[PDB]
Amino acid sequence: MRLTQGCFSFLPDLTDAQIEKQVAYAMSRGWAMNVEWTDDPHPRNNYWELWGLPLFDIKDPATVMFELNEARKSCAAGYIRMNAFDASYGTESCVMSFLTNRPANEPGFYLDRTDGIGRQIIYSIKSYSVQANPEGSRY
Amino acid sequence: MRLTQGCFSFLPDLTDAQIEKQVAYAMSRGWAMNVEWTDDPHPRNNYWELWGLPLFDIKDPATVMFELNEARKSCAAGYIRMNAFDASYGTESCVMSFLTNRPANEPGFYLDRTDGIGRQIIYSIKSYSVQANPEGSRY
Amino acid sequence: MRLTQGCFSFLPDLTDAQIEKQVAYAMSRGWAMNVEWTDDPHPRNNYWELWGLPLFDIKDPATVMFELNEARKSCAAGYIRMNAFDASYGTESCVMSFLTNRPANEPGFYLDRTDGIGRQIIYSIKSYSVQANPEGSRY
Amino acid sequence: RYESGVIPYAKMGYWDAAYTVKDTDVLALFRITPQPGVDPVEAAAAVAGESSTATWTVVWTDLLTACERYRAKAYRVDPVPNSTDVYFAFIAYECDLFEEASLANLTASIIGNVFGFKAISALRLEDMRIPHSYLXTFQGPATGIIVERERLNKYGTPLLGATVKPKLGLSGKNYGRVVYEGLKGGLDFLKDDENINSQPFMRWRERFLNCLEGINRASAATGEVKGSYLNVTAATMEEVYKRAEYAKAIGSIVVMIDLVMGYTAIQSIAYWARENDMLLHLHRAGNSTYARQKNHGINFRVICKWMRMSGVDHIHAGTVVGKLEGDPLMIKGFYDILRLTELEVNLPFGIFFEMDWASLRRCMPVASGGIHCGQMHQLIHYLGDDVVLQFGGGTIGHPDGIQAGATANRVALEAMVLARNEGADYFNNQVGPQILRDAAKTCGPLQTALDLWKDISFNYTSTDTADFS
Amino acid sequence: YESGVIPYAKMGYWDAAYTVKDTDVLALFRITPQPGVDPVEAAAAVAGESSTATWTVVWTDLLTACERYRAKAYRVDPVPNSTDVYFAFIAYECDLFEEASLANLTASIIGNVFGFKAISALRLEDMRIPHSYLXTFQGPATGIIVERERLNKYGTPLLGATVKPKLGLSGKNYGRVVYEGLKGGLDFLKDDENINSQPFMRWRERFLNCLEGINRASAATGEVKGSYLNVTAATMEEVYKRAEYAKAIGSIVVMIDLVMGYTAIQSIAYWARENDMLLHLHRAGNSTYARQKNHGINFRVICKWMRMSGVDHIHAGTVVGKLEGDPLMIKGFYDILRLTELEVNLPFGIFFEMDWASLRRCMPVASGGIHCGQMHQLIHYLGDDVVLQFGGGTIGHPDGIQAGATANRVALEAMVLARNEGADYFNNQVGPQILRDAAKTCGPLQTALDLWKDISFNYTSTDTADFS
Amino acid sequence: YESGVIPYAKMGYWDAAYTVKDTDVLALFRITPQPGVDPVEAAAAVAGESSTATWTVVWTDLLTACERYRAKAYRVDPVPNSTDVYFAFIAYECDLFEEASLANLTASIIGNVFGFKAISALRLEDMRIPHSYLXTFQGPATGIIVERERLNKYGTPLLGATVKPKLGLSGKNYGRVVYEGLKGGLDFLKDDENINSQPFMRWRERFLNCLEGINRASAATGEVKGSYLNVTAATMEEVYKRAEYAKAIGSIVVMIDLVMGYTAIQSIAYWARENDMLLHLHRAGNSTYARQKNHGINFRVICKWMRMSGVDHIHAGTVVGKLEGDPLMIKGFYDILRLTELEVNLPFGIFFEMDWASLRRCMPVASGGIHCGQMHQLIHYLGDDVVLQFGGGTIGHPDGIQAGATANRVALEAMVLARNEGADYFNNQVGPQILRDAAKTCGPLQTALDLWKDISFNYTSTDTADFS
Ligand SMILES: O=C(O)[C@@](O)(COP(=O)(O)O)[C@H](O)[C@H](O)COP(=O)(O)O
Ligand SMILES: O=C(O)[C@@](O)(COP(=O)(O)O)[C@H](O)[C@H](O)COP(=O)(O)O
Ligand SMILES: O=C(O)[C@@](O)(COP(=O)(O)O)[C@H](O)[C@H](O)COP(=O)(O)O
Ligand SMILES: [Mg+2]
Ligand SMILES: [Mg+2]
Ligand SMILES: [Mg+2]
Repeated sequence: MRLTQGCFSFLPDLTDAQIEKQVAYAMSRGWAMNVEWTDDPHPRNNYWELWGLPLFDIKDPATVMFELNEARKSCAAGYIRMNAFDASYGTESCVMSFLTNRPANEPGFYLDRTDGIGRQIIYSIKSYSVQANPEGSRY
Repeated sequence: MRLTQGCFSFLPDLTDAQIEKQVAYAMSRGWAMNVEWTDDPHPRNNYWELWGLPLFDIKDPATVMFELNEARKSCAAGYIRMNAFDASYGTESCVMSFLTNRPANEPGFYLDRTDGIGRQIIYSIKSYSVQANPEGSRY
Repeated sequence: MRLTQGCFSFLPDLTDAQIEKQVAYAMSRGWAMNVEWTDDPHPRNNYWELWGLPLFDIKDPATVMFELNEARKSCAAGYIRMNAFDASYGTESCVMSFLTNRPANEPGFYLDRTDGIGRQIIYSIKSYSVQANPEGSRY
Repeated sequence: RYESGVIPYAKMGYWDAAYTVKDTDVLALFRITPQPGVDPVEAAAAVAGESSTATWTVVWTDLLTACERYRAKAYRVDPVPNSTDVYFAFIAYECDLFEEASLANLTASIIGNVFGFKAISALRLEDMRIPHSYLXTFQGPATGIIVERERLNKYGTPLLGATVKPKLGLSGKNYGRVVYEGLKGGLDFLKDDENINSQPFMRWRERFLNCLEGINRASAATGEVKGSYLNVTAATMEEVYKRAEYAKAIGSIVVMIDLVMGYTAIQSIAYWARENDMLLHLHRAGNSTYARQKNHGINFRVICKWMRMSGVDHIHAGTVVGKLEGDPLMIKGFYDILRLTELEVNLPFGIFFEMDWASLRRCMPVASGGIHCGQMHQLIHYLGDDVVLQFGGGTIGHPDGIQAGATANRVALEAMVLARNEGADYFNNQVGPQILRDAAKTCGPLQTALDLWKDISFNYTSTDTADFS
Repeated sequence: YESGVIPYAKMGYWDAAYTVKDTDVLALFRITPQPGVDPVEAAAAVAGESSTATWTVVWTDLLTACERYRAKAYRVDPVPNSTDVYFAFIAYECDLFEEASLANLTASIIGNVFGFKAISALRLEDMRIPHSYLXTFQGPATGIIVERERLNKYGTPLLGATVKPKLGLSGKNYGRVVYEGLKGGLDFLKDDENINSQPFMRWRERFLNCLEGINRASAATGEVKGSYLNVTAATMEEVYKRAEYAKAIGSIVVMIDLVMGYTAIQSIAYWARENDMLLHLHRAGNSTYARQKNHGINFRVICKWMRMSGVDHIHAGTVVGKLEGDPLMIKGFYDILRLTELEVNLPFGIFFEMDWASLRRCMPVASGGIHCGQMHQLIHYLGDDVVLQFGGGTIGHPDGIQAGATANRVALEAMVLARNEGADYFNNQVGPQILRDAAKTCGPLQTALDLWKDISFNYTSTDTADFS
Repeated sequence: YESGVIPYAKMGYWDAAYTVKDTDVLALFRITPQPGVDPVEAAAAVAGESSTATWTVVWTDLLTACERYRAKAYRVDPVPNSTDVYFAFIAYECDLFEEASLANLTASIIGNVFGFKAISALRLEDMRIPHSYLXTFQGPATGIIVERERLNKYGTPLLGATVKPKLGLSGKNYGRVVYEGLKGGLDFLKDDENINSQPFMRWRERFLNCLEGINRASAATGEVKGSYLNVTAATMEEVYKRAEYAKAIGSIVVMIDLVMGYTAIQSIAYWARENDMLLHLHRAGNSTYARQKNHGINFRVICKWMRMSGVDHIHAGTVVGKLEGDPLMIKGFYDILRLTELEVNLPFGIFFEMDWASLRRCMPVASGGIHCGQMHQLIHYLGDDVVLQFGGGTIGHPDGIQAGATANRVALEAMVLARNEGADYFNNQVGPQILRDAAKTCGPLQTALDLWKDISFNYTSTDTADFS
C-alpha cells in the first residue's frame, strides 16, 4: 500500500527539483526547515527521528537539499519527511510536512479488534513492518 | 476450518447454476444485488470491499452472474459474498447474503485472552491469515 | 389591613347590585357559580368552605343572590367569595373569584423568620385571627 | 342526568351508535358474554363507563370536568358468529385519557376492573387500535429486526436457537459447556430457561462468565457472531439492572427477561436495552393464564401490540406444530402484528382493526417448544424468514451429542430455504420431507435426527380459535 | 439517477397533486426568487434542501425509501399585492423529525435554506405541527390554568413590572423595588432580561433579598406574590444552579431569555415541570429575524415552538406600546398561545388549521412602553389571560413605586368591572371615563393619568397582514 | 429626574465627545429611523434600551452610579449611497456584562432594540470585544494549530464531505459511506445538520458503525481519520450523552448545530476542551437573521461570538458554491476567525480594530455546492487553514464514493503544489490546466472535471460591502 501521510502523497513521489521548489517556497516565507526519519509508519507515531537540528534562517535552499541527501545516505530503509516550522505568534507550529522518501514496499496495517462492553470494539492499528523486526531492520 | 458466515455455509459450496437461482429469486422480489470481496474473515469485519456499485436497474440474472465472474477474475484470493438489498420502507436493509467464493484453506482464528477485573476475561478474536500478511497477500 | 385576594379588592366593597351584574355576566357565559366561606385568610388556604353545591345551569341570577344572602345569614363572621367555574375543555377551572364579604377588622399577618442554612430564611406567614381563636370565633 | 342515584350506563353517555371514530382515539374490541337478562348494549356501555369515567351511581363532580370529552363510547355491538348470546363490542377512548408512554396506565383503564364485573359472566379483550399519536410516545423495539440482523451479520434465513436443558439443576460451568457445544455445532443462539435466574445449584455470575467463554469460543471456532440469552429476570428492579449491567460489562450481545417481571420493569429494561446496545429477548412466562381460553381474558395479539410498544426485541409467538397451543390463523395474525409496518382488517387472522405502526421498529417473533427439524418445511411455511426457530430438546436430545443436534437443525434449515428460493413447492407433503431426506444423505447428524423424531407430533383441539373463515 | 445536476422540481420535490396526511409537518414559506428563477423550482429547492436533496444526484438515495423521505412542495401562490413573491406550501413526512426535539425540527426547517443564493429572500410564516408530533413534546410546564390556581387569581389579567434602571442596581435595592411594587398591588415584578450576574450585583444577593421582599409583600396583603428571578447564564450548569437556588428558597417563578437557545430552553422547561416552578420566557433577540416581512421567521412560528418546548409565559406584544405589533398579527400570536385549536384565519396570519393536542396553554405577556391610561385598549386587544407589565409605568410614578403599582391595579379592576357590567369600554369616550371615575377616589391613578395621557407610539408597522 | 418622558438623547445616551476606553464593548449598528425620527435620537434610543434606560424617567437611577452604566452613542454617520440609513457607534462599559457569558452579552446588545417601533430596520454589523472581556472566555477548545497537530496534517486545506442523502440512511449504510469517503482520501466526513436520531436511524447505530469505518480507513491509509458525529439533541442531558458516547468510543470529533443555542454551545465548548474532542459548529439557522443588509445580525459578529464561545470549526462560506457569499464579506469572516488581531478594513466589513487576546484560532469550513473544478478559486479566496467540504461533490461521482474522494484530493494537492512553485494559479488559464494536467494520470479527476465543468451559482448578493 501507499502511506498517505504528508501533504503531497496523492501525487507521484517528488523529484529533487520538485522538493527544492517546496523548500524555496517555505524559506521565502521565513520558515525553518528540518528533516526527519522513521521506520514506524503508524498514524500516531508523532515523533520521527530528528536528522540534526532544524536549519534556522539558513538562506540557501541548496543547503537544505544537501542535508536531505546526507540523511538519505545515512538512514536505514524507511520514510523521510521534510517539515517547515513557523515560530510566529499565532502559529508556533509546523506549517508544511511532506514525504521525500518511502520504502519500495510498504505492507501497511491491519485492524486489531478487541470486544469491549456491549457492542463496542477496542481498536488497535498494527503495522506489519514494525511487528516483525526492530528499528533499522523493518524495510 | 470452514467460515460459516452467509446463509448457506452448512451446504456444499454453491455451483454457478445454484447461485443464479438465488439471484433470480432475489431479482423477482425487486431486490438489488451486489458483490463484495474481503480477505479479512473476522466476524466484525462489517464492510467488505465493494465490487462497483449495486445493480439496482439490472433485470437479467446473467448480468449479475457476469459481474460476479468479473470479480472472481480480478480480486485476490479470499472471500466473495453476494448480497440482496431491499430499500422498501420497513426494511431498508440487506435481506440476503451468502458466500460465492472461499479460500481453499482457511486457518481461521484463535481466542486471545486478557485478564480483566476479578474473573472477567477481555477477549479478542484473531485471524491467522490477517496477522501474517497484508491485504491482497493473505491466502 | 384590607385582604386583597379576589379580583375587585382594590375597588370598594361591592354592593348587591354590583355583585348581581358580575353574576349575570358569568351566567351569560354559561359558567357555574358557587359561594364559599372562611375565617382563615391565609394566602395558601386553597379550600374555603363550600356553601352547598355549585349552582349548575341555574339560569336566573336572582337565585344566586338568594343563596349568597342565605350564606350571609348563616355563616360566622369572616370572608365570603363568589366563584364562577368553566367546565369547558381547555379551561376546566375557576374563571372568576371575588370577595362579597369581609370582616369589619382584619388584623392581617406577620412574617415569621427561621434561620436556615447560610443566609437563607425559612418563612411562615402567620394570621393574627387564626392563631388566637378557633374556626367560627376568629372575627 | 345529574340528580342523585343509579341509572343505566347506556343513559349516562357511554352508548352512542352514531359515534364517529377519530384517528387519535384508542379503540378496543371486547368479546362480551352478558349474564342472563342483562341487555347486550347496557353491558357494553358498562364496560365503556367503568374503563373510562363512570361509577355505579351518578356523581355531580362530573360537572367539574369536560365530561363529554372523557367518557368512552361503546359504538358498535355485533353478535359473535355461531356463538349464542356472545357479542363483539367496539369502544372508543379519547387520546387524553392515557398517560403518554405508559403501558401501566393504558392497561389500568382497559383491563383494570371490567373483567370482574358481576353483570358480565365472561369478557375477553380481543384487539385494540392504538392510534399513531399514542404510538409516537413509545420507544418501540430497542433494536428491532433490521438492526438485529445487522448486528449478527445474518440475513435471508430464519435465525436458530435452543433452550438449555434440563430446565433446572445445571451448574454454571456445565451451562457454558452446553452453550459452547450448541453454538459451535451451528446454532446462532442458546438461552437460559425462563426459570433459570439465580439458585443454589447455580448462581448467576457463574453462568454469565462461563457462557461468555463458550460464546467467544464458538465465535472463534466458526467466524460468526454468536450469543446466548442471559436471563436477567430478578426479584427487584435493582437486581435485574445489576444482572443486565453485568451482561453488558462482559460483552454479551443479548439478554432475556420473563413476562412475569411485569410491565413497568419491562419498560424500564426496554429503554435500558436501547441505551446499552443490547438485544432484549422476552419470554412470555405466564401469558397463557389469561390468553388460552376463547371466552375470557386477553388475546395474545393484544399482548403482541403492548410488547412491541414497550420495546422488546424478541417475543415468543408460537409454532403451530409444537407442544404449545397455536391455531395457524391466530399465529399468522400474531406474527403480522409483530413484523408489519401496518395492519389491514383481516378477520380470519383475528385482525379486527386497521392500524398503522407509526414506524416503531419490528419485533422478532420466536418459534419455540416441542419442535424438530423434520417439521422445517411447515415452520418455514407458517412463519417465514424473520423468526428465531428454537430447538431445546430438539438439539440437546440428539443421540450423537449437542454439536450434532445443532448441525442437524442448521442443515435442515439451509436446505429447506435454498429449495424454497429455487421454487420448490416445499410445504407440499410430497416435497418438504424429501428435501430433508436429500440433505440427510450427506449429513449423518440430520439423518439421525430425522430417524429419531420424524413422526413426533402434537395434534389437539385448539382453544384460541377464529370466528371467521 | 445518472450522475449530474437536475432541477429540484424533477427530483421529486414538487407535487401539485400531493395529498397532505394528518401526520405530515407542513410549512408555509414566503419565497422571493432571484430574477430568472422559476417560482416552482425555488419552492422545490426549499423542499429538497430541507429534507433529503443536495445539488447533484446521488446514488445513495437508492439505499433508502427515498420517496417516503423526500419533502414535497405542493402549492405555490402569488402573494397578494406583492409582485414576484410567493407563498409556498411544503409537506414533510413525520419520520423526518426526532421525537420531542425542537433542535432537530429547526435543523431541517431553517437550517440552510435561508442562505441559498437562488432565493433573494425567504420567510417562514407558519407551520402545521401534527397531533402525533405534539404528543412527543411536554407543552407548558404549568400552563395558564394551573398557574392561576397557584396564584389564586382568576377573571382579570395578571400584573407585572420590569425593575429599572435596566442595569446598575444592587441586590438589596432590587429587593426594595420588588417589595414596593408587590406591596402596592402588582402580582409580579421581574429581573430585566440583561440582569444575570454582574459586578454591581451578583445573583445570589438579588435572589435572597427578593425573597424577603416577596414574602413581606405577601404577608402585608394576604396574596400569593413573586418576581421572575432570571436564571439565564452562560452554561447549562450555571443556569441549573440558579434555578435550583430559586427553588430551594421558595420562589414561585423563574425567567429565562431566548438567547439561551432551544436546547437549554427545553432542558429548563422539563426542569420547571419537575420542580413545581413557573417558567417565564423573555424573547430576547427575537426581532433580529422576526421584524421584516420579506425575510426570517414570523413570531407566530416562534410561539408554536416555545409552546411545544413548554415555557409558561412568553412576551407576545402590546399593540400600543414601544415595540412593534400590528393588532391583527398580535391577535394571531395570542390565539396560537392560548387556544386548544386553530382554524384558518388569514387576516390574523393563521394559515393552517391545527389542533394543539391538549398541550397546555402558554400565557402571553404584554410588556414595553405601556401605561394605565391605555387599559381599555389592552383589555380590548389582549383579553383576560395575559400578564400586563408596566416597568417604567410603575417605577416612573412621581409619588413612588407603591403609588405606581396601585394606579395600575385600580385601573385594571375598574376596567374589568365595567366591561363585565356591559360598558362599551373600548369606545374612546367610555374607556378613559371609567378610568377618570376610578381616579376621583384614588390619587395615584389621577396622577398617573395626568402624567402619561399624551404618550403614544404610532409608527408604520413592518410585520403586517396580506389579507383583510 | 422629574417624572415623565424625555428624549433618549437628553438622558445621557448620546455623547459626540465620548472618549472610547480600551475596556469598552463597542457595537456598530446600521440604523434605519422611521420617517420623522431624528438619526441621533434613534442611536440614543438603541444605546439606552440596550444599557440602562426605559421609556420614562425613573428615580431609581439615583441609587446607582448612573453615569458609569449608561451606554453612549458616540458617532452617527450616513451610510454611503443609502439615503436615510446611518452607521451608529455605541460604547458600553465593561461592567455591564457578565464574565464569560455570551447569553448575557447578547441579552443586552440584541435583546429588545430590534423590535422598537421608532426604528423601521436595525442591523448589528460589527463589535469591538475588548481584551479584558476576551480573557474571561475560553476561545476554541482545540483551535487550528492543535487540530492540525492531532491530525498530523499541515500546509494544505483539510477535506471533508457531508453524507447524502440528507435523511433516510441507516447507521450501517452511514458507516459504509464514511468508510468509502475516508478510504478514497477525505480527512473527514460528517453527519448532515438534520441527522440527529430518528426512526430510520437511531444515533448509537450511526456512531458505532462510523467508528468501524473510520478505523478501517485509518488502517487502510496510515492517516488519522474521523467523521463529525452529530451530538445535537433536544436537551443538554441528551447532547452530553451523545458527546460522552463519541468520546468513549474514540472519536476525534463531534459536531453541533447553531440551533442548539448559545448556552448549550458554551457548555459543549468547555466539555470539548475537557474531553480532548474537536468541536465542529454547523451554523444552522444563521441566514434567518444574517442574509439581508437592512436588518438582523451580520455573520461576522456571529464569528466573533462563536470564536469566543470556543467552537473549533464554523461554516463560513465558499464564494462560488450554492449559498450566499460575497467574496469581500467572506474574506472578512475568515480573517475574524483566523487572525491574532484585526485592523480596520472597510471593504471586508472590518469596522473596528480588535485584538483577539490570544484566544485560539477557529477553523473556517467552506461547504455547499462546490466541486473540484473550482479548486483554484477556493485556494485563492480561502487560503490554507480551511476545511473544503464536498458532499454531493464526492458522493455524486459516477464511479463511486472512493473515486469522488480521490478526485477532490488529487485536485487539492496538485493545486497547492503548483501554487507553492509560483504558478499564477488563480488565473483562468492556469488553474483549470493544473487540474487537467493532474487529471491525465487520474481517471477519477478526469471524470469529475467532465461531469461538473458547466456548474456555477452566480446570483446577486444581498450581504454586500458599503466601501470599495
Ligand atoms: O421451557 C420450554 O418448554 C422452552 O424452553 C422450550 O423447550 P424445548 O425447545 O426443549 O421444547 C420454551 O420456554 C417454550 O417454548 C416456551 O413456550 P412459548 O414459546 O409458547 O412461550
Ligand atoms: O427591557 C424592556 O424594555 C422591558 O423590560 C419593558 O420595560 P418597560 O415596562 O419599562 O417598557 C421588556 O423587556 C420589554 O417589554 C420587552 O419587549 P417585548 O415584550 O416586546 O419582547
Ligand atoms: O446540507 C448541506 O447543504 C451541506 O451539507 C452541504 O452539502 P453539499 O456538500 O452536498 O452541498 C452543508 O450543511 C451546507 O454547506 C451548509 O451551508 P453553509 O456551509 O453555508 O452554512
Ligand atoms: Mg423455557
Ligand atoms: Mg427587559
Ligand atoms: Mg448539511
